[PDB]
Amino acid sequence: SNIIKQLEQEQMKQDVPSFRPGDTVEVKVWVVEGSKKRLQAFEGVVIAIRNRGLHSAFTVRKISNGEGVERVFQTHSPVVDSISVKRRGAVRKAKLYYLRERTGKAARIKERLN
Amino acid sequence: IQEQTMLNVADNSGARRVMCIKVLGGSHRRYAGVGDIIKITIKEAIPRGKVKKGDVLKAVVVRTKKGVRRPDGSVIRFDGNACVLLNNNSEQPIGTRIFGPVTRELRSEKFMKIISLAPEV
Amino acid sequence: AVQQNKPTRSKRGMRRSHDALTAVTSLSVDKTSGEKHLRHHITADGYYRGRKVIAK
Amino acid sequence: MIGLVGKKVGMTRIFTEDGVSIPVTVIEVEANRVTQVKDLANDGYRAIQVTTGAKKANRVTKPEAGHFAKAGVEAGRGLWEFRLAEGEEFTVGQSISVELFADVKKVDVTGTSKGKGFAGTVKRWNFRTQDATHGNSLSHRVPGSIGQNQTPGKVFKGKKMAGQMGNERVTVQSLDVVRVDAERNLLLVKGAVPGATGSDLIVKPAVKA
Amino acid sequence: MRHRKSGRQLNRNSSHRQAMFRNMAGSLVRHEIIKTTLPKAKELRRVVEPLITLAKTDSVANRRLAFARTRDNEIVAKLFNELGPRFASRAGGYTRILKCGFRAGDNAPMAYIELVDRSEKAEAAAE
RNA sequence: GCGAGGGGAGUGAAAAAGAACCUGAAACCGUGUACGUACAAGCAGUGGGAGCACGCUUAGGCGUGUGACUGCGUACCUUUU
RNA sequence: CGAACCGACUAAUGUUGAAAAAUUAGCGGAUGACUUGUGGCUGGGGGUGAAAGGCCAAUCAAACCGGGAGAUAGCUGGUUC
RNA sequence: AAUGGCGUAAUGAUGGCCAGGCUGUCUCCACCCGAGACUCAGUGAAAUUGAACUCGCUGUGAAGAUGCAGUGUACCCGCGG
RNA sequence: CUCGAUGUCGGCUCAUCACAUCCUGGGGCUGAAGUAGGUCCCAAGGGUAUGGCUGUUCGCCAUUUAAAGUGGUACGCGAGCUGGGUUUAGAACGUCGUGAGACAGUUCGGUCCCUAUCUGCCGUGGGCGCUGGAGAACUGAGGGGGGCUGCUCCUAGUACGAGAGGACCGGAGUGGACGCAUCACUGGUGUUCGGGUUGUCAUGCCAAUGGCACUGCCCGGUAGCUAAAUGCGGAAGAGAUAAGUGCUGAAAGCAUCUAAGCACGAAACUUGCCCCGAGAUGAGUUCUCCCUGACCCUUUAAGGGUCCUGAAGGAACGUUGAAGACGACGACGUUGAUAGGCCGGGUGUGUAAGCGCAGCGAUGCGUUGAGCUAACCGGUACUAAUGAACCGUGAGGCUUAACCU
Repeated sequence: SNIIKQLEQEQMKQDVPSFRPGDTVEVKVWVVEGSKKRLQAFEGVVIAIRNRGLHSAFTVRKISNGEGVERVFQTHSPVVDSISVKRRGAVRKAKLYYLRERTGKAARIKERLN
Repeated sequence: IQEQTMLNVADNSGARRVMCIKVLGGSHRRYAGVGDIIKITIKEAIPRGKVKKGDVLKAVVVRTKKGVRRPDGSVIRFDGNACVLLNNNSEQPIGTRIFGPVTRELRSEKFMKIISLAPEV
Repeated sequence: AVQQNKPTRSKRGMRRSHDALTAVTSLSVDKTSGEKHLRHHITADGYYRGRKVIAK
Repeated sequence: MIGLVGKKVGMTRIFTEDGVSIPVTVIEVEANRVTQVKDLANDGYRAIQVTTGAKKANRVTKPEAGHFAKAGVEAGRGLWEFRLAEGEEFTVGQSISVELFADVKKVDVTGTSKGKGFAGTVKRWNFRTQDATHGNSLSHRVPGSIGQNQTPGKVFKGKKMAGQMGNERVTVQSLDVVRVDAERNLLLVKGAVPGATGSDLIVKPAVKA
Repeated sequence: MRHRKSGRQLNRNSSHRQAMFRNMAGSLVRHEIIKTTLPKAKELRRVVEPLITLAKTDSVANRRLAFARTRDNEIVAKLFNELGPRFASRAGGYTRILKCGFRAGDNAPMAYIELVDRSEKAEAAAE
């Protein structure tokens, strides 16, 4: 299966993720969502970022929201949320990826790295 | 979510900690997260309110660390443990408003009051 | 874990069945018209064909 | 009445908002019929099947010759079939990875249960309390100590003891199918499927009845 | 065993396996042949050859281990100066094994590993 | 192995008296040979009994060994109703 | 408060042990009715005892050794062609 | 009510109950690192033991049977647990 | 029957049977409208609660559930765990006694041994046998596993009902508990991968590294293994029934389910589904492969024996494995990817080392998302898998039936 089963993993991510996110991107990655009866709608979740660049299904990037109370969406890469497109918080990743320091406060995940 | 287990009120009239003492669904339901009905027990409460302290009632589960996922498989885990008591035998969510976010599965048909409040998800 | 009457004879003489030893069978290899041991070339000099261990 | 083929891993087709597609790639490479019998010295219907790239060069001998009975290309181990009113040695002697069996329906599979080798109570059941730390007396995993005192007993034959493990049949049953690409041999299911790339599987229609 | 591909061990601490295997690894370089069980042997080459590849660099890279894998930089210096450039051709592979077997007292296979000098050439008899 | 141990040769009436040394039994442990023996239940024998290995005889229907198959059929002692 | 030192509250292991009382992790006292080396003094119905019938050489509701002694045994066992 | 009565700060490896923290004690176990367990080479125990050709079931019977009766079943022999 | 020892109650673990059935299944009567019940018959497939108090069994109480069955199994289960109750020695209270002490009272403390020979089991190999020897694919006599059930909607707010309420039959979805498989997802682990950091010894020193201190402490994580994760299964359908229901029908001018004679009828029984399965000695079937050289002595149909041959195949060895305690089982052995190495990629860590510059310096920035990187994926014979040797033969017993020259 040089290029056969490992083949679907490829014939689907042909997308244009972010290719380079340095945390804190508080974007609502418009996520298709759904709602019922009508509405297709599309809304997202403000981010922080820590992922896993893996197994085709780049099922990750626990986006981290503090809206009112507490925590994460492990929003994959594969099709139903109209791209991560927006990266607003530049970078400055502490011990880089896997910056899981769940503790809400004046302890910014200081962004900015230009 | 197994007996014991401290759960917070996400609605009102009987603050803070609330003790889960059972899990319905039948014989041997070990857990129950997402948005199942759960027999609760108030242990703190604000001096006021119309629901005092130590009132064995049942309730729902709004935000639970165990997570909730579906579709794509992505998950929404809320590190908290939401109750939201319901006036017991004439089932219905007792209270006025709900606090914080809620779950999209919580919008389960027969419920509905709770989700038109707590502006979120 | 104690035992009680046990027959030295017959019994045991049966388990011994799965206890007999075994035979090899191997070659001599081109050079050594004998030894070669098992799947080895030869120990005399420890060479399969030349300078291996010690030889000419 | 169907074909068998090596499992070979499994993946999904993570739909946009789903991933429902959770099959398991089961390269369904066609077979080689031509071999069967009826009432003149044998059993019932039956139908031999063989598919793989066995080194016809050197490994298996008698079977290659046994295959000469009007066949083509000897693969691995041959399996049989049954009634269904199929073709025969009277037209070709070469099945395919698709015909009239239908589509979208559910197709059961039977990989080869791995085998964790010897296993115990706790293992072959996943049930037996106790501790470890202040224990060190009955340190959990024990059979948990099972039997009587002074009783007929017979340790009761068949009671779940340690036992071992190892390649074994299975049969999942059900399991719909999301896709298929004939010739290309690419059958998909929906998770499950026993074995782990090192099996064979029979992939039958669905003995649901 | 349990279920699939993992491995590499013999009764010993993996906390200490590094030494019981590194000193021995630095020996092949010091010499050529070393009788030491099919196990230690069949296991030895993964520390010798992988450390052999550090030739092409002959800079900071090769020196990823000098002051550590051996008190003296003897063996390491012997590498990027001799062993490295020796087998420069067919990179893959290197050390071979030749069964000796039977260790006296405790019937354990011996072998001894090697590396070059005895090229697989249809040589004749010399020296 | 300038071992142990042994094999010859010689001492001797004898070493089938070699220092472990007179005679050397029994338990117990082996090698060899004849027969029985891997679909059959139990104090293992006893009664019947074919076959097989040898031995019989100027056949004459036998002796020795072993025993397939088969009727039976729960050791001895003590203490006790 | 806490090492040495002295002691032994808990659990696991050991229980044909490493060990006829210990090992491992904790635990109590630690300038005192403290702790320890050497030598001395109390003798069996006797000693010593912050007292448990505890200790008096792996022995204690009366030490060990030798003797009266073949104590006695209306009991158990065994009893030979 | 000094074979003391009722209190009592302090102290307690002391008995009973509650709480916070804490957690594999538990729901419910998973993985991993080591010492055994397994395999090879060397050395080499133990208690026990009338004799064994040492199956299940129902009944029998000194009253809970591998050994009796009926019957069912079961090729021969190891190794791990 | 046991006193030359058969360990007590309760708990844990793990059970196995009965039926006098708790739930679910099928019926009869009801003072049965419906819904729910009452009772009796049939029925053992499967299922049959977590806690508070107490040593408890039990019980009462809180809250579930379709339901929280009764009982046998040395009041099942200590050469399997526990040691809370209860009989050792310590001490105390009440009470008894002049007292030693005692209690069918209470109270605090108080050593639970055994490496399994036989039967029995769970797994798993070695013989030999199935009549020439092999390699395979089956048949299926038998054997086991599995058999739970909630809620909702439609039917139908209909039948029924004064309303209140609310079905049957049949169907559709989603659950609880249980079972099997499997890591693609979510996660755990991941002392063999990367990083941070405390103390200290060393590699001459700076720098950079390494040993040790639980992997020193710690952050994260590949593969694999995994549950809390994911996917599927307890079904329909048949046969013959249980109770029950009946038809037609006399004995017994009617009647009658029965005596002749037909028909229904349950999670029980046979089967259907999954696994094992020809040692099924009653050793079955089918397909394919291999062996067609000479003599001798007997007590001659029984053979015994020598030389020449040795195939198909098996095994042995080696490289190994998602296979495994060892055996077994699978892959590969130069006609080669079977291991290891090597190339590339993935991944995980998180921007190395060195050099340059800024800053007194700690330190920072650039080189640079670098450096390193495993069990992984794609590929590559570099190393090791050597040519032979070993076992297994040489055309297959008699009798009869059918085919024949």
